[PDB]
Amino acid sequence: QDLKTGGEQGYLRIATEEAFATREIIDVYLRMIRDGTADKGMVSLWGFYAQSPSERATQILERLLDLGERRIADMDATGIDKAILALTSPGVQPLHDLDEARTLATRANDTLADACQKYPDRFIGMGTVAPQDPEWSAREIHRGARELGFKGIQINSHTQGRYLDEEFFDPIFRALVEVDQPLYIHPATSPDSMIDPMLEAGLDGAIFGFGVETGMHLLRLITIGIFDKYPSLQIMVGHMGEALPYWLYRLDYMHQAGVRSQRYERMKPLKKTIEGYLKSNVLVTNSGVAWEPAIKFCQQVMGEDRVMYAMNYPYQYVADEVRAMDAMDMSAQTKKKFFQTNAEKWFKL
Amino acid sequence: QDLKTGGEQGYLRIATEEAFATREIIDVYLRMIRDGTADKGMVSLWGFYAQSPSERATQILERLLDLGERRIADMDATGIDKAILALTSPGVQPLHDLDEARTLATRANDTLADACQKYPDRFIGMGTVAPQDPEWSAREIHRGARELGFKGIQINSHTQGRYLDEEFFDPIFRALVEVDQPLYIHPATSPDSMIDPMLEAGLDGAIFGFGVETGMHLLRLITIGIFDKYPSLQIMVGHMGEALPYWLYRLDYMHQAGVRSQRYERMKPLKKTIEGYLKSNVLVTNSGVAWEPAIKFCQQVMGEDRVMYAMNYPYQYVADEVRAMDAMDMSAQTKKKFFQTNAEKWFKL
Ligand SMILES: COc1cc(C(=O)O)cc([N+](=O)[O-])c1O
Ligand SMILES: COc1cc(C(=O)O)cc([N+](=O)[O-])c1O
Ligand SMILES: [Cl-]
Ligand SMILES: [Cl-]
Ligand SMILES: [Mn+2]
Ligand SMILES: [Mn+2]
Repeated sequence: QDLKTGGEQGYLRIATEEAFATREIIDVYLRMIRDGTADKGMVSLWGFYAQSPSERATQILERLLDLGERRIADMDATGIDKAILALTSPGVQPLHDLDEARTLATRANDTLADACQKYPDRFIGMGTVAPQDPEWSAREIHRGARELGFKGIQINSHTQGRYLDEEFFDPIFRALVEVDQPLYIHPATSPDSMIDPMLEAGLDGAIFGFGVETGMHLLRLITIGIFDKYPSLQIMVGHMGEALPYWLYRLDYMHQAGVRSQRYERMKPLKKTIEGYLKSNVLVTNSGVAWEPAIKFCQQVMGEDRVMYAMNYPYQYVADEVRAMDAMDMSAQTKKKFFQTNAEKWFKL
Repeated sequence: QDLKTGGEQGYLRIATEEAFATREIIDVYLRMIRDGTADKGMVSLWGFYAQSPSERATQILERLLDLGERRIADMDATGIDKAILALTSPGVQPLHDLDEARTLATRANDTLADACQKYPDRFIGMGTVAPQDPEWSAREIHRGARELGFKGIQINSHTQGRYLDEEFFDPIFRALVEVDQPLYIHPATSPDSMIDPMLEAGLDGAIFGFGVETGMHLLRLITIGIFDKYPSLQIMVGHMGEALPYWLYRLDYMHQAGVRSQRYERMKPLKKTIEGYLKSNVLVTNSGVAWEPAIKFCQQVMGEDRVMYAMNYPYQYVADEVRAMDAMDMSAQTKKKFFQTNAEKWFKL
């Protein structure tokens, strides 16, 4: 009742990492699980959400699938004015049939664009792609920006164990720069090449493995020099920067030693320090981290203009979290950046 | 201006994560690399330090091997009063011949004890074990405490792809509580089950993979309920807690979710929150992170009684890091805890 839409408290609440699904894609996951082509991450994650009779899981599924009045109602009840929506991890990235991946990504994008068109003041879209086909992905990036009204794309970290620093994926970056839109690297379960010890302990998901997977992915992109190749490119990550801001001193110290060593072909001198890239090319949301000390730490390290509010609905739908964020010991100006104007700037809303 | 031993600035400087090597053990690593029994981590780490003609590597190795005049002079030049010493990672943990591992650990421990006897006001020992044989390792824990004057043990994370949460390793914990000593879990390269994507990018070492490996290891001990079984047990980690203090909100939220969902046999209800265990059973050093923002964050999160200074000599021997730590914006009282009195309490000096 005290969480209201309309911005009377001094800012709109724009939630920047909100998830949806389509039934057909989840049915592909089920099919892959049943036929033994699903990787261990898919079995762990979607084997649970798509099959568990638990209320928590079935409510998550229903909320993911809705792009209408239920979602709006859930937003209204937590004072969320606008939601930036993307197809839930891992999207079509694990699909081995490329016609099927492109087809289902196309349709998910059309489905999302339709919903944003119906609720243009509430729903904002990020496109989904199929990095198995970087050239098609580039066309979908352009199509999203030009025809669909999307504000960027979300990539669900690795694609079948392959990372975006590979030259093979270059067309994707080229297109984002052409349309001048950000890439949100959202987590996925680790590939089978890494997941085993986390899986055994129940640590492969959002508790830990998500952060490992996504942190590595962003770090690999930084150290390969993606922001020297593409100085205008902005990469967004959630979960308070997957710990990279906390690791920053160690990252710069060890990166400098690594470059000087000249051991690694893929670790050569960069034009900025890692800290520099965090301040100029990387952007962070607090998805999953409704925790003031970590938010302030990141605002201090990266700059208050570069840290944004996200709810991570429907996985983490908690009124008391929005309340804790509303009540942060932060100036009105800083708080308005965090909830509203940073997102409006960086996503060009 | 000089860095001086003696504590005239108001505290002694006690460095709590300092490494040494023995020639024979480095020689085993090389034999292992030559004959193809070394895992990819050992090839990456020691294949480099033990063979590279580069300055950083040659000096690291010379410094590791010295337990006398050079080490004392390096300490004196940086105003380090005492160093807590442990055999450098991975110690004898990778060795497949159990006789050889027990022999080399024994000899490493005796060598260390001899050095500590020779410089009793400068060197303090932590014992090395062979978790391949937990029952022997329990005996060696008792021996180090009873005969060698050691203050605890260092384990270099996994032992051949296995983690300490497995029931098999229980005698090690039983022994630590019997002698009432802390376990320092120091990093190692990830096992072959996890290392590939980090290895490709040059991120398997201290820049990132060390943090992934060690953070995962401590997290899996927390979630198996090691501190409910052994509530007196203290585990120390370096590198500002391997990001776990930064991740604390996410860990508690997602841990609660995992427990409630029953998805994981090895994630069952615990008596405290993860925050509770950080405040009562986990201890942190700033090894490799001479960076005031991270240090202060950690002090806030865990309590300033639970955060200690470490240099990580000789891997990170930097006079300006010591000066930066001396100059941090903290009360004199906090700074004395950080540099001296926390270590005195937790290692029982
Ligand atoms: C499948 O997508 C997600 C799943 C979960 C989870 O299972 O806890 C978390 C988030 N998240 O961003 O933390 C996700 O978006
Ligand atoms: C083999 O021992 C270590 C190696 C490195 C390194 O390669 O820089 C760093 C640390 N450390 O704990 O940060 C070590 O102790
Ligand atoms: Cl509307
Ligand atoms: Cl002495
Ligand atoms: Mn999410
Ligand atoms: Mn170390």
